[PDB]
Amino acid sequence: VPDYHEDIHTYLREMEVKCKPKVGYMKKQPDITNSMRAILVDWLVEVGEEYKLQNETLHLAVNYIDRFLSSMSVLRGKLQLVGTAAMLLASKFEEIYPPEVAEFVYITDDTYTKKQVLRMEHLVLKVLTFDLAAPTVNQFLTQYFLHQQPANCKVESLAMFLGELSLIDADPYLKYLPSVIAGAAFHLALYTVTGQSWPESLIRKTGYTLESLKPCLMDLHQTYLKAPQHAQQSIREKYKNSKYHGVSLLNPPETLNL
Amino acid sequence: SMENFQKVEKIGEGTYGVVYKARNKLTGEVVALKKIRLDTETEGVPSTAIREISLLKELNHPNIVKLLDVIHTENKLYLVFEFLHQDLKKFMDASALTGIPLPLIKSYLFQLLQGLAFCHSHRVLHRDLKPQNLLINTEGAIKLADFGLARAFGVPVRTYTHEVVTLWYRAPEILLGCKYYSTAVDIWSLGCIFAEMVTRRALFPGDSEIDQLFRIFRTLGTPDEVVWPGVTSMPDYKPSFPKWARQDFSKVVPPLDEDGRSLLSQMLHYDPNKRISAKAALAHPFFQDVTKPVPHL
Ligand SMILES: Cc1ccccc1-c1nc2c(OCC3CCCCC3)nc(N)nc2[nH]1
Repeated sequence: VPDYHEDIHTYLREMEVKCKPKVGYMKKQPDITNSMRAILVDWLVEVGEEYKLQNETLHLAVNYIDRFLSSMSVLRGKLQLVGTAAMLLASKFEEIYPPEVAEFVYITDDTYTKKQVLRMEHLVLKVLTFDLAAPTVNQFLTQYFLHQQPANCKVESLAMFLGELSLIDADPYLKYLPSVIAGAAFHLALYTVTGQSWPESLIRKTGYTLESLKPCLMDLHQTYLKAPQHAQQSIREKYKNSKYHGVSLLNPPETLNL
Repeated sequence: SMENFQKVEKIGEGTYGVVYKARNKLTGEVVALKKIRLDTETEGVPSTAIREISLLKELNHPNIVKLLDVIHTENKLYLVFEFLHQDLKKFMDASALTGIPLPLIKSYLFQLLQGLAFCHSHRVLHRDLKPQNLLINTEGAIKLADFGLARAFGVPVRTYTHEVVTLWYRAPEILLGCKYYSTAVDIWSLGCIFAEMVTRRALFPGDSEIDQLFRIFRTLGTPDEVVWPGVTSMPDYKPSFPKWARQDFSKVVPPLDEDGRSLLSQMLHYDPNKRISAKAALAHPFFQDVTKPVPHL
């Protein structure tokens, strides 16, 4: 209901910058790497499926983890523990029926105890100072989707996939804000399915132009093309389900001609 | 951590926790403390507290209760709020013999709509507006409180929890099982509360979901496809619903002047899409002369 669409868009645009993880954080992590993070995040995608969790939940969890790691140095043996707690918190915040803590202790093949997961939860809350209501690519996509004319849910499902793919590779996507990745995602989806471009209406709304999206778009397009060969594959599997009109089964465009 | 706070008395009980009045021994400030027990062994920090805190920190506005601090322990979690002196419900009951003066009704409704627009403009639903959760101070302020059921929403919304809003103040799109609901559900709550300030009794005191619908219908008319495109499709719509004629609004809340009736009528429009937004409400001619009287506690 548009009476608040602009006010909210404005707000998320302010807040995304306040809730943004610190871009070079992995360099300062002495024992973990981009590649460990990919693994963890990819696992999270898996957990999301098992428990039929919302995509929003995935995206918040990722946000939490990246923020947590921007100030808390963590050993690889404990990365999953952070992951688990983020996901739990994300579920609590976003889900109608979050899975119970016992279920979270389950999916970590008994690596951690309930008491640990609960303690870690408390520490993530303390570190993120309870600021959990963070803007996500999803929230941006969803608004952009109001500008398709007409809706094509092949496009919508395709954008969600691309968006989601970006969670996995902190290099390079950690340096782009959600609103911008949403931008690229939507444009790339739109182009692939229908051959149209980032609408003029979205220029007016977002201030972003094809020009301003180019950097991120290049990164994304490449990620799309190399998706079949990526080390992590949970998202591709997920996005074959009829639920998302098997969009992962679509061929990425060879060129963008920007 | 609480070394500095001095308990004065219990005030009551939340969507959880116990609430106390306390003073800060060093600054003299009077606060309300919401105390939540946690454990380990169980389910960790309750999602109500997670939401209430996270949302309440973003919502900083003069007609929204101020969350001042959050105190952690292993086992205990304390939410420190600004103290406010009573709630609307307590107030209305005290105003038994005299009624609440119209300039004060107007002030209170203006401020609630201010605070509610602020929530809505930051993608928050209150989902539990009622006199018990509207707090008033000794200087004319009234403030939204108890964000226990509040939630952050997206544009467009998706399906959120159904078991939502206290019965008497529940919007009909919820009672009818509609898969989406939004901001409009909070405005309906204000609508009801606005009528309740005037008449001092509750507008629709139903004791079940069916009784509650029937009360709405007998006042506003049974909605059909003309008043509300789509109703005859909704999950809990029944074609056997009695069809009641809409009652003339002057009869609904007799003491209201023409402007008041207009406002109230739009706040209770059945079709959520056409129902009024808090934002739009603040420009309504009802408020042309609004001031800010102090009440009498
Ligand atoms: C509600 C009330 C009645 C009489 C005296 C004081 C209060 C009161 N409750 C407060 C409160 O908590 C009220 C909240 C507690 C859970 C039920 C919904 C309202 N917070 C703050 N900051 N001030 C309050 N004052």
